[PDB]
Amino acid sequence: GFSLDQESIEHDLKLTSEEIFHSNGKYIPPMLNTLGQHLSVRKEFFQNFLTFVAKNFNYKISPELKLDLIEKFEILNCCIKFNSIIRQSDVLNDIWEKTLSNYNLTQNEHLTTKTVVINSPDVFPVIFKQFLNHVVFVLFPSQNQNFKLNVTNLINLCFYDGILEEGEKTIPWFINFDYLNCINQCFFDFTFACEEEGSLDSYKEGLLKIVKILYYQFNQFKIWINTQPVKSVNANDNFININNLYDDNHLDWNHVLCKVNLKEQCIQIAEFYKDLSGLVQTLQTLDQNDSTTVSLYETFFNEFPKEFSFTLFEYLIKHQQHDVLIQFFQESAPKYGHVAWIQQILDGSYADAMNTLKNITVDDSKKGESLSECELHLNVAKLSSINTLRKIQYNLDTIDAEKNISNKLKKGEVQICKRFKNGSIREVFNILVEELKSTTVVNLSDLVELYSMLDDEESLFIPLRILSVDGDLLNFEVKKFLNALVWRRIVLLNASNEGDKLLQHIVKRVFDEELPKNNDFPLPSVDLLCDKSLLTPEYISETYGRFPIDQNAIREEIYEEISQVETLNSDNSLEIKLHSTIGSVAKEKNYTINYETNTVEY
Amino acid sequence: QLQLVETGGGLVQAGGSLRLSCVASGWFRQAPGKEREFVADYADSVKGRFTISRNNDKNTVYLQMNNLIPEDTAVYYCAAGQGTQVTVSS
Amino acid sequence: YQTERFTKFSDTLKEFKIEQDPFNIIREFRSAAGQLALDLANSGDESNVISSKDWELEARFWHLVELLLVFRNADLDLDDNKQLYQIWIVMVWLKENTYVMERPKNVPTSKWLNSNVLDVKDKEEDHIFFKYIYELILAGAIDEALEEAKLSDNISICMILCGIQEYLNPVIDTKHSLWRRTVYSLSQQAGLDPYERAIYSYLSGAIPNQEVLQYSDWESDLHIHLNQILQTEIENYLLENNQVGTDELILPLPSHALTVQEVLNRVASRHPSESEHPIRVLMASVILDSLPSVIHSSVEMLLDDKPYLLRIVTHLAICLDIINPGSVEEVDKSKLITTYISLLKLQGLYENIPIYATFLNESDCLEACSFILSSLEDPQVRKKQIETINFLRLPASNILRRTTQRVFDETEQEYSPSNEISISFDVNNIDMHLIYGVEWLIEGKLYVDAVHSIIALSRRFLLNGRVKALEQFMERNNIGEICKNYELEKIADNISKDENEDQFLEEITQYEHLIKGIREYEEWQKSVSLLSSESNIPTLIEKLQGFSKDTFELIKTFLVDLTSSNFADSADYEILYEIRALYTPFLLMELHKKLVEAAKLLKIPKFISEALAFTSLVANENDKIYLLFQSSGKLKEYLDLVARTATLSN
Repeated sequence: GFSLDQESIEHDLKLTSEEIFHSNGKYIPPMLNTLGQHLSVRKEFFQNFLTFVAKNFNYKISPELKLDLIEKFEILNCCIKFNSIIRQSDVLNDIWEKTLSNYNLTQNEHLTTKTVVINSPDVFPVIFKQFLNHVVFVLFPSQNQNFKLNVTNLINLCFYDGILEEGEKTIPWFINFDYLNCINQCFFDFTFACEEEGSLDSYKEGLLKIVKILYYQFNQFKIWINTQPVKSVNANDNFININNLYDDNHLDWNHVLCKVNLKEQCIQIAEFYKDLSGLVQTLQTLDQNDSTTVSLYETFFNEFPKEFSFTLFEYLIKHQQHDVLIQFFQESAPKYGHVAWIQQILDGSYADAMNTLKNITVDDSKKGESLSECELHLNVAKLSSINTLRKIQYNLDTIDAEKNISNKLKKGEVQICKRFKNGSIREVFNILVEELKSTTVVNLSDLVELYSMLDDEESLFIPLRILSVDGDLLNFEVKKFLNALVWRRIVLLNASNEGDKLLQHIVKRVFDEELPKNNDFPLPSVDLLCDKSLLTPEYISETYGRFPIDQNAIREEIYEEISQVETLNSDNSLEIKLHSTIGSVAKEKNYTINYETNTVEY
Repeated sequence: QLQLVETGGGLVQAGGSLRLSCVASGWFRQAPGKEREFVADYADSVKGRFTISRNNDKNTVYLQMNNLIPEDTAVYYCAAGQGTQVTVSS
Repeated sequence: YQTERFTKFSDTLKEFKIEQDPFNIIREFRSAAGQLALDLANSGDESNVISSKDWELEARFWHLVELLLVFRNADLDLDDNKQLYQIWIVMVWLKENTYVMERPKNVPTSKWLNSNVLDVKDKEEDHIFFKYIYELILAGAIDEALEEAKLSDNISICMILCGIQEYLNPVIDTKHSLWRRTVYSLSQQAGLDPYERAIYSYLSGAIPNQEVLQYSDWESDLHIHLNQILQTEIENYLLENNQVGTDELILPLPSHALTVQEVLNRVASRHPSESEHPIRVLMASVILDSLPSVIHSSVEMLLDDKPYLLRIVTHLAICLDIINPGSVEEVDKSKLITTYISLLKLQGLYENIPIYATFLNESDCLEACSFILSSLEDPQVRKKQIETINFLRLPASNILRRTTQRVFDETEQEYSPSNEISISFDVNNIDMHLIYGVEWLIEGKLYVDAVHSIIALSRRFLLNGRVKALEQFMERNNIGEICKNYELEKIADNISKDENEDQFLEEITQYEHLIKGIREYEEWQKSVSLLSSESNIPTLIEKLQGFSKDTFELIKTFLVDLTSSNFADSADYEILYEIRALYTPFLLMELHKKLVEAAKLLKIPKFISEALAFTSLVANENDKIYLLFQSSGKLKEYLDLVARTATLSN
């Protein structure tokens, strides 16, 4: 009760102090000019009294609320001094004041701008933000020295409100909102001075940048601590919404700009700022990741100093093998990706074995540069000596296929698949040329799709070999659809090349290499090739998900490719045309037809 | 000190003659390279052409070499000598 | 010449071999020891007689031995007692080669110039001429004594010269039985000089006074028993014949002649300090034929030696085995063939042929033919001199085989450190001599037994420095013989010709491939910082270094694997699996060696990385590069050498 009555007397004094900080009755206003300086010095002297008298006198959050109310009037007083300097600039200030004028008249009427600073002139930050937003077309429009010579004064004016926080012995939502909306425009400052850089002249503006970097550092490293305090205190994330949108987007964008500013800095200034402001550990480290040198003098001392840097451990994931084992890969980190071949760590390492298994299973999704994993899948197989047979098959098939495919492709030995013409439904030709040109066949994920492209019969022949060797991966439906598309291409070429001479080499190559004994290769048939039961939108979206073309076009292309044969097979001639052939080839050879399940025996 | 003074050797032609006198101051032969063989008893290679000079009591009985050939070119030593050269040119 | 006494002896032996008339092996022994004692007395210092006295006595013994070997052998079937003839052989060397004082100087004109009327110095001048005549007669100087007796008015000594000349006419016949008993009684009469008193007893066969023998030397001392046996054996046979009659006899004579050993028991007892010298006691062993009984008896008292004795006893056996086949003891023969070749160390360079004349069994068997494999090192003079002496075929196949198999047991300690380093300087300094015996045996037919000696030393290399690479350079010093072994191999018949010609041809390809990789790896390491700033020549040379290596690896992998898999001779496959497994990792680091020196030019980074990264990737289709890691242990080494490319290529 007594503290509330004293707080009421102080609030009445604060209102009279706000009027006294902007205008005072005792002094003669007419005498001289706007005594903003004296109006401020009065409240400044009174602040020492308020502090000495309210020694301790803290109750709940009343002392913190009073300390926060102090900054509502102490900070504004330092603006008119800039006005004085701006009154030395005059033409800029008058154009500014007048602009501010229109602002108020459009924003809150009240006879445009009158420099009475009624109600503590809170709209001063809004006018500042509007002017900063208009400087991107007015001054960006004006030279770096001009805008460069201009922004320095605003920097020095803003940089005078932190020396009072260390003088009040600083240990609510209003405290979080006292200086937060200005972050919506502060980021428009550094760039405006840094984009000009040395105004395209370094040998003379190195000093001009060294004398100004202080303001940028003091703004960033101090304004940054308010966010996490406000966020932990307010817990707005829940509502989140426009406050969080502004806040979080500004935070990411400021992390990007504070790191480049940290890079473009004088020696150890960022290093001191990294130690002084415990924030942006990543940007600090980016400046600190041996940007200057690899000298064991300063670096070991800075390095050792991190101490509690769990965050630094995430530093090693930038681009080695130091830090006294560093608890292996930062306790083996999480998902290694490529760092997994590095996680060999001079050991057999079961993870390193799963790591190349993880390299194939990570070729599954959005992979690149397989030649590492390709040589490293072979290398991990060597390191090792169920999953072993699968890995050996994957290695052999994928490697030989990617090699032969890139060779024949870049080689262009087989000129073209003749039938396709002017069809959007298949840009796989260009996709595959791009793949073959770089990145170890761009990791070569769509090994399935590759074989589909057929330009010479010799290049097309191999597919069923991989299908009967390592086809333990896809579903039976996928494997059968592949084989059916292959047989359909064969039929479309063999009806045209008079005699159907394409099958007469493949029926022999499949039996002279002994593929049926080590591979239960399913026998193709008229029903097996004209089998549309494996045509579903889910399988379509899974197989052809890379190309962002409408699935209807691919469905129409596939239906045409199936119906051409479904119509050409009059009286089902193809049936005989295969049965007689395969059975005449596999006659003297240890092979018999297994009409129970359409397979080959011995 | 059997000062065996030998003299009379020399160089003759094929078919000439020589007279080797040996005075014992108090006959074997050695060719260039071979071993010392006995000449004078008479060697089979000089029987009928040479006459030895060995005498009973105090009798030198000095005698010569008639019909000399190139197979008799050697150094002759005395025994009961320093050597005396007897060469025969072909 | 003079210094090389052994060499002179060898030359005489060589001449005899060429001729192969047999009595010329010992006659040459008289020309060696003579010129030696003459080279120290014709001109030079006088103190050399301390060594010339040894040569002045070794030459008279070879003269006495030449008459004993020709009498008991050369018995020609020309137109009785065979043991009495030895006394004549002893008198020839005891009379011709004896010491004789020259004629006395300042002989007086008239007689008794100083004149019981003669002074004390007159009987001395009479005894001086008495000793000068008493010595010449003992040496067979009749021709000289007959003139000497007439010259000095010394007619008192001429009465016996014809009595000897009458005794010489009776010896050539082979009465006077009473004349032998008068001089012996004249030796018991008083009034005679000491030199004349010994002359009367020496001609008959009696013993004079001991005061005249004190002066007599222990060497000469032997004529006392020689003349007594002659005076008794003729009186015995003379007595047997009795060609004088009993009346003609006066006094009994000791007609009991003793043997040689009873006489030698007294000559070495009167003057033993010189009568038992090592160069004069050899004449009794020629009558006994015991060769190794005088030299093998000086090898037991080692607590307390003469080179002239070993050269004569050994040279005797080569003649003793020849004079009578097997006359020298078979044990003594091989003991003389072994003691000669061992003692002939300072002179073993020229006598590498004289030891073959008495081959016997030490040469037909691997006994005296294995010592030449211990000196034949670098000089090419001794290797060509052994090509004579009519020795080849199996002996050449037994000296070359004993040269490579005798050093294989010494390298047994070179196969123990299978996981550590060792001292290989001796192997890098003694095996170099282990390849000159086969390189000198230029025989296209004896090439299979030596072509495998280098491949038998690939496992002694082990880790660190290899000895086969240095051995590959020894074969390059004598190549071309491969053309001589491939043409001569089609001369002799062979059954297993499908596997013996394939192993020699494959070993030459792998070795030449190995010698090429060693020289390719020596030129890139010696590059270091070559060409200086003008790396344009290096930009093409390093490009050639990186191509010649990426090709050499794929080629060396196909040569070792060309041995197929299953073969009967799998012993040759288990030995070459390690050498193939040891030439793998050294190649990937050389491309990485362009990231320490050629790293100043960011050009070997993107090249040498992928070039070595896929070197293990394609090493997984040819049976996972076999398992060169299973035969050497180098698995994680490949895992780290390539893993380092993740902090440099990005």
